[PDB]
Amino acid sequence: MANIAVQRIKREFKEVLKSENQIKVDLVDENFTELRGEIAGPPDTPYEGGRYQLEIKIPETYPFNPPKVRFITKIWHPNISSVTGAIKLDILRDQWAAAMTLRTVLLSLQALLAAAEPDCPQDAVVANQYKQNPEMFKQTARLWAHVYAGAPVSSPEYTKKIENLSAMGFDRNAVIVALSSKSWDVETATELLLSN
Amino acid sequence: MQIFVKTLTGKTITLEVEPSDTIENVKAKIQDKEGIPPDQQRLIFAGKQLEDGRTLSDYNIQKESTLHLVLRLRGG
Amino acid sequence: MQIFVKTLTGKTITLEVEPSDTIENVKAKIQDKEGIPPDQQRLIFAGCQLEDGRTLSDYNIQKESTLHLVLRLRGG
Amino acid sequence: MQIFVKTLTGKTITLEVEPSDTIENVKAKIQDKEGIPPDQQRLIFAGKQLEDGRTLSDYNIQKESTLHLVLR
Amino acid sequence: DIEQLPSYRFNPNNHQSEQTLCVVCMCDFESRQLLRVLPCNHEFHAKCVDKWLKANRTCPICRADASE
Ligand SMILES: *C1=CC(=O)N(CCN2C(=O)C=C(*)C2=O)C1=O
Ligand SMILES: [Zn+2]
Ligand SMILES: [Zn+2]
Repeated sequence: MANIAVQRIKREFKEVLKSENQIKVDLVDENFTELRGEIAGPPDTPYEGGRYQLEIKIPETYPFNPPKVRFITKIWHPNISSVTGAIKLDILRDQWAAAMTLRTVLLSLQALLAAAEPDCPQDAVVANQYKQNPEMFKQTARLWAHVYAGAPVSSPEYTKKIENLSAMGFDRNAVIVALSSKSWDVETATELLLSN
Repeated sequence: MQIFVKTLTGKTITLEVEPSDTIENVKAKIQDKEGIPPDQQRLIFAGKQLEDGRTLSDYNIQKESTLHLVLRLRGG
Repeated sequence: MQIFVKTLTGKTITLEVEPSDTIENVKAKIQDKEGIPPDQQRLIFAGCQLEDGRTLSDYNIQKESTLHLVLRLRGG
Repeated sequence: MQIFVKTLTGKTITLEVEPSDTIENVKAKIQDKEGIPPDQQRLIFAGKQLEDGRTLSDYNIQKESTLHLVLR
Repeated sequence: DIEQLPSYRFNPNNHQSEQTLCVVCMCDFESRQLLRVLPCNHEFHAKCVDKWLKANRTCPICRADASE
């Protein structure tokens, strides 16, 4: 049986033209192998008000094997690498099923943003912070949502720490990474930034 | 009260319920028309996933809204 | 930053890495120092065999940590 | 599951096939994708030349292994 | 991995089956096409769902096992 990946993707696009803005898939170029997804941060989460971009690649065996999906937009979440955007989600691995679609995949991502599993993490540092300091995690995720995903607001006590550290001559993204990973303790963030 | 759920055949089905109905109710009615156990059923509405014990009144599901069905997922 | 990679024989390798480096990037550095195809490398740390797509920071591997390097059937 | 097959040129080629697939399978199955006669074709994995009588399971070519082609 | 699962050629006039679509390829069942019924009662193009079952033991809609 022939690889129906391009046909199956094209069929998914013709289906999504019948509906109602939570999610979207777009072509990146003339190549149906490579798509661009976007989800909205789910309400009542720190991602609320963010728009998260997804790099979607469709293997040629699709839909018999899952699409490869990654966060392009940076995000702070136990099951997504704060560095690469790599997602650990069972429907993108051992638990794919052929009846799934990109639509149901992105909805599933939205669901994951609201249902962290910190005990089996993609990002141990975020997972630890999620368990040890739930308040600090919520603020860190909202700040990442604001800085990187267009979310409305984030906490001024955290962004003041970013400003003082960047004034010393460190790049904001490096400052943000350092403070977030050191639980917003300026002393140890500064040491990480200074280290070579 | 008639609401819609877009199912795992990509299609939308029509459900007769009331706002008084639990999500467990809505999920059970969906296994009627589609063959997916409640266990594997997960209902998302407007980016919010729906927990069994609440009601379409709790979640504020009215008129002809669409819920979205997905297989259960687990971050790992 | 520096991490250390220890083999079962006892030899420790020192690498310069960044927390941002993927495990695959790390295996690549082990090849550049020891000639070992990444195909054949298994890296273990804190009860976990590390996965190529995750980074050192993804595993919370900080400076001066020591990873275990176990090898594979080269013969076949 | 699926496994990779590195050219003589350098292009690394993807194949989804079954462990039951005999080595003779893979010579012609590879030839269909972009290849030339299988009789010329030679396959190496884990240091071993792969005999066209044996099969993928016999050599325990697992999911996401990489095969290398050379020419006789 | 070879299943005696029920298989029947689709007939759009003798359509005693609930499903009209194969969710693996997302094309309708068409006349004279061989369909396959899994133990969970889900139906697909046999060519589709047989491919899925070569590498998976599970129903690609509801995840029910397709062997026991
Ligand atoms: C989900 C949670 C969990 O712990 N595991 C597997 C066990 N495991 C470790 O403890 C470290 C790496 C690893 O895979 C899950 O799948
Ligand atoms: Zn089909
Ligand atoms: Zn089923």
